[PDB]
Amino acid sequence: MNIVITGAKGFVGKNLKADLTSTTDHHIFEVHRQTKEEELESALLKADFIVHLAGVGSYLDHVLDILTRNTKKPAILLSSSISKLQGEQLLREYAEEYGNTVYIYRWPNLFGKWCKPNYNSVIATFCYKIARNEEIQVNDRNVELTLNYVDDIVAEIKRAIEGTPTIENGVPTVPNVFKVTLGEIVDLLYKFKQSRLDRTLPKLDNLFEKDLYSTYLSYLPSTDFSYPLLMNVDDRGSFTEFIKTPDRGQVSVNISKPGITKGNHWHHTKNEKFLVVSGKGVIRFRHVNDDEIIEYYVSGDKLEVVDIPVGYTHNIENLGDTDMVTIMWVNEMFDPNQPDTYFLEV
Amino acid sequence: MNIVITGAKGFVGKNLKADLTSTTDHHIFEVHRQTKEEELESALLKADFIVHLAGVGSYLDHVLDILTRNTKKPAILLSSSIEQLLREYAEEYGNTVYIYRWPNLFGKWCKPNYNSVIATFCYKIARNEEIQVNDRNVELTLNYVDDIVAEIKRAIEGTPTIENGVPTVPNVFKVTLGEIVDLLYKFKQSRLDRTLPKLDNLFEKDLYSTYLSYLPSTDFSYPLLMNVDDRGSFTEFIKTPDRGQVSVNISKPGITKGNHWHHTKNEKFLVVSGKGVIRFRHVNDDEIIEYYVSGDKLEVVDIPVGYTHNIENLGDTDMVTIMWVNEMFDPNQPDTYFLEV
Ligand SMILES: C=C(C)c1ccccc(=O)c1O
Ligand SMILES: C=C(C)c1ccccc(=O)c1O
Ligand SMILES: [Zn+2]
Ligand SMILES: [Zn+2]
Repeated sequence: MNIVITGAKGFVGKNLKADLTSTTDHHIFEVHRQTKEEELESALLKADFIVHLAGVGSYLDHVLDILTRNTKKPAILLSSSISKLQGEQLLREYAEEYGNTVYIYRWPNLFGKWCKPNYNSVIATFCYKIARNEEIQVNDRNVELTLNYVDDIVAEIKRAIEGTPTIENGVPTVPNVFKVTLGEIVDLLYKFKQSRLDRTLPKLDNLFEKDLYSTYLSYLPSTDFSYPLLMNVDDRGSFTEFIKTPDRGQVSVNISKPGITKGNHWHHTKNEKFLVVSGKGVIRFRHVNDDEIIEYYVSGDKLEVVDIPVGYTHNIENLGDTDMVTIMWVNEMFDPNQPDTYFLEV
Repeated sequence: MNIVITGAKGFVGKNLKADLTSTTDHHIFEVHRQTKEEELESALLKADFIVHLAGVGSYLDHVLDILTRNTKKPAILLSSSIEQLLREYAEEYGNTVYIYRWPNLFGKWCKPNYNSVIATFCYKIARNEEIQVNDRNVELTLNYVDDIVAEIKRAIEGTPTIENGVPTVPNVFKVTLGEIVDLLYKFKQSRLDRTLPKLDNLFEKDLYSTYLSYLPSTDFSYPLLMNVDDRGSFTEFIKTPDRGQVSVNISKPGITKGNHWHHTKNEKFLVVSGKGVIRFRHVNDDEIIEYYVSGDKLEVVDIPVGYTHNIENLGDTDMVTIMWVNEMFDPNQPDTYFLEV
């Protein structure tokens, strides 16, 4: 199928173009302000489907006029919004005079990667500014925004292309509409930034937050994709926290130099998992009231997880000639009021 | 203080004993069935606080009778469940008596195939043994041993938890057998699917730690699946529906991996052993951005959407990278496109 995308260099166009050329065999005719009038016409008259992303307005009228001479009666997709609605009745009359299926959508504000900041998306501007430690302006935190993520826009458009749009009360409607306050948005973005300092992760079964997180990351300066962890270092090795959550535990990285033993503690309720990913050694266990010592000989050649059960004192020792690197998951963030850690030599 | 724990070899006793000797300077007098009558009496008459764990009955009456001759009028703590007489004792001899009404209890060090159905389920389930559930809808009322211990320590210091004028251990749980069993089978099945329990659910958190204490000594570890080839390996470690997934990538010397991008999926790389480079290119651009990283200096590299990226080992040894991804792999939305940086 020959698919024309007008406004193809825009936020949505670029997203759609990349997707269609990645996931279909359709011939994409990009139209934009560098297109010559000849190639606009040529493309329109060959078209099977027209995805119109530029405004309603004189440009569209011109595109529509050319399409009256396209003998295949290609379907046309556009959005009438800008919160005002323009041109709708005229476009229904066009569809009915010339036959073309015309899908009029009423897209709300949009967000996602590749949207130009300091232009006409407030979320692009907040992401851009916040990632660059630039001051933002929030007149009122309680303003509600109605939003669609670009992936859903793209997917709804693809569904229309293959003849199965999403209809609601007799109107094409992209799903996964989000209704959120500015204050909730801004708070999430500042949270994403602060997480490089506190190691926390977003809540990724919240669809809006998930979408916004990926969006925010696309605005990072090229020089800013990495960030330092805090390596607590001494002549025994190091210990470095990587990620913390309130509900799925915390992962850290322990490193022990040759000949080094660490640990010799137990808890009542706190528990861990060790996974040795480089080097070799031994994890030892003893029941607080017993003398039986249980040893697990482990190494990065064979990845196995060792649960650290409660009520056992345990230590970990490097038995090789290189650094021994262990990933260490713990069931809960450290709480100064309930450290739940007791020193006892295995 | 001199603190007597009757029934000290029991489930609660052993828990309490280990805690008190770990977090206080108090002199603990364990009494139990190996205590001689002389040592019972001696200990009781010296006592400042009596934590009675053997429950009500002729044994307790005998303990109470001895304590009428303890000049210091020590406080006494017990649980009446399985009363008026004990209120009358307190009022005749002066001693502060805390009557609790503990429901069923669970936690580590409880003897299985005995008096605790949760101990039995943990024990059995960890050993791949058949369990009996007559009715899944039976509701159990429960306290975790840590809360029992803590409430007792609070009473020792003179500040118990009172409700409707009765000592009550908090964090009472009300749960069906079916919910308990389903969580335990889940904990086991997680060794196969890499998932983690929901640890801001207090009961599930407590139960998870409890379950782990029942693992056979030979069963503390479990294999991960190392997808291995001549380039290295890739091994999933942990998966969650809400905080992403962590895996371990290993590349041999000279090896490049990746050269893909996503729309919405994203990752974090953390090189913990060896050294190399993580590369990035915007899908519509030619600018290649490179991050030179190694295990000598732990830094996280976010993998942002809309950039194709690869990772290459530039050293002598295996290059070990921990890789967090924002979502479990979904066959209907793999959201991964091959593109050479
Ligand atoms: C709980 C931590 C941070 C830790 C760290 C290093 C080595 C052995 C341990 O058992 C351990 O618990
Ligand atoms: C998403 C995974 C599993 C992965 C694994 C190895 C190397 C490089 C990658 O970019 C990567 O995405
Ligand atoms: Zn530990
Ligand atoms: Zn990747």
